[PDB]
Amino acid sequence: DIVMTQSPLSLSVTPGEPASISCRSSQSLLRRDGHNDLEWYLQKPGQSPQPLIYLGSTRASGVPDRFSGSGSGTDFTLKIIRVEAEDAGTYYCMQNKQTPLTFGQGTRLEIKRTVAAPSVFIFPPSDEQLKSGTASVVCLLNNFYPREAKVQWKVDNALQSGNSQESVTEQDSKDSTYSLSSTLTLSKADYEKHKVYACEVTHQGLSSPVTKSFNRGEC
Amino acid sequence: NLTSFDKLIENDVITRRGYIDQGEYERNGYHTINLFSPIYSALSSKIGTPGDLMGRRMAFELLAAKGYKEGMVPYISNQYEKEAKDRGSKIRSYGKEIGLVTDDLVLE
Amino acid sequence: NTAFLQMNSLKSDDTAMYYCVIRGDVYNRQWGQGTLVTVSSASPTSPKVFPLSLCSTQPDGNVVIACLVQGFFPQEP
Repeated sequence: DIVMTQSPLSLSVTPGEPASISCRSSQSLLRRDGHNDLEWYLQKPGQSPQPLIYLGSTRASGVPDRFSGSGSGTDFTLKIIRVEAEDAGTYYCMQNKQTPLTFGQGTRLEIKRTVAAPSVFIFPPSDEQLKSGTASVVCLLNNFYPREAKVQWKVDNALQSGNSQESVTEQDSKDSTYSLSSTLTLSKADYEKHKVYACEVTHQGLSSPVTKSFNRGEC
Repeated sequence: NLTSFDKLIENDVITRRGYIDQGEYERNGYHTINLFSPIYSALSSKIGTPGDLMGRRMAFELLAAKGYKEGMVPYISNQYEKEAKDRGSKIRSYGKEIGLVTDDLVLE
Repeated sequence: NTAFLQMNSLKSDDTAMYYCVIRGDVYNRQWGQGTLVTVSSASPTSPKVFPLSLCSTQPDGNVVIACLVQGFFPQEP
């Protein structure tokens, strides 16, 4: 009923930078206890977003000065006085009294780190999987900042799509650098058709894509 | 330049009779040394590895010139590796620092 | 000390990260962990554990070993 909305949706901010977000109200702010309906939230890896400032006009105890819960009335004001590498996530404002819990649009936060060159650790497919009629070439990329990258599974220098895709972790706790892994899924009939298997990943950190190739029957 | 015998040692010439190979004698290879095929080359690497064929030939020549205890074993034993490392020539291999002994060093 | 949620006529769109939460109270606002409900007629499938080894050359100062699992239906932990 009490619709909560957020204008920003995604942004990259360096640590120690002030960020401000405002959430508005479309209906009465009355709650079960009478306080304002809004409850601030911050998404954390491995879990759901956690509450930041509930009751709207009351700043929750134990919340640092970074998050400001001074918003009162229909309009609200939340700040991020300093940014931490572990504060990356999406921010929700929502009403918690009535039936239709209306969450804000959400503002995902990503931490701005320096571009790094990932390392390559390829793994030849195990012969046990070959006995199952399928194949899996593992091409590993580690601890790189720019998550935006494209992976090409060129089988005998021929890119294939729709069966083999990529897997990228989130920002690391130690250095907030993503890691990428892609697996080439090929049937045994297609596996015997093709001899050399190559992994190609186009990454901004990479000056040129690094490709490792395995001849069929290496294992 | 090969106008006389003495220049043969200078220009590092090896006869074709037993070493017909025109490629490379890869390291860690089952390479023997022919008896009647002359190797006029006194070639030694200014860096601390002499190779295979030159390595074996120089080791046998040193064993001829000097005994087994001094000569041959000092040529290939890293015996002077501690003294080479003391003089310098530091190097890191397999994630650990280690000395490097060079042909000129063992010759000296 | 329990609350009930009843789900009927399950469909693939119903797969979600379901959260029961406590509201309207200043004495209790601990954030719940929720539950994972995956809606698909496929039975859970044991993963195919493939112990991949670094057959190629290893890093200079480190040894890299990877564990690969495939063909497991349920994504819960």
